[PDB]
Amino acid sequence: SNAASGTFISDADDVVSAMIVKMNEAAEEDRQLNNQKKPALKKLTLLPAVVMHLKKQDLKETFIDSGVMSAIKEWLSPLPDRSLPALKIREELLKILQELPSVSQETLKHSGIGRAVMYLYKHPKESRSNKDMAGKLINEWSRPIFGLGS
Repeated sequence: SNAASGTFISDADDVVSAMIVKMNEAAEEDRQLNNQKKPALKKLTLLPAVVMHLKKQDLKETFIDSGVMSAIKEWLSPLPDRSLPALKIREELLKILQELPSVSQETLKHSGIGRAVMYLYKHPKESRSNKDMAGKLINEWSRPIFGLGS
């Protein structure tokens, strides 16, 4: 056993990093499941499990640095079948993306999360309610303000 004698944050960081990893593994597993034409739902079984961890706004720093934005981006990414069973999962994930504090625009750009959101936002099969939060995200993740407006 140990006690605090300086920074005690360690166990929490390992868990956040492991969560990013598990999200990635579930995203890759869905690719393999699809390769065998079996139902791919690993992101779905892991959905309530990630939400419990993703809501740890206290650990915002580790989540952003470990690249949760990249793992969420792959969860939004569907199989080559173009069906989007990820819809049920995205209902929670979109919200979590708006709970982020001051993630740099560079992170959104590098992870490609903005592109993943835009893909679904412009997707013709998608519902208005889910698109609203997708549109909000594109707005709050730096409006491009080209000009000719108020």
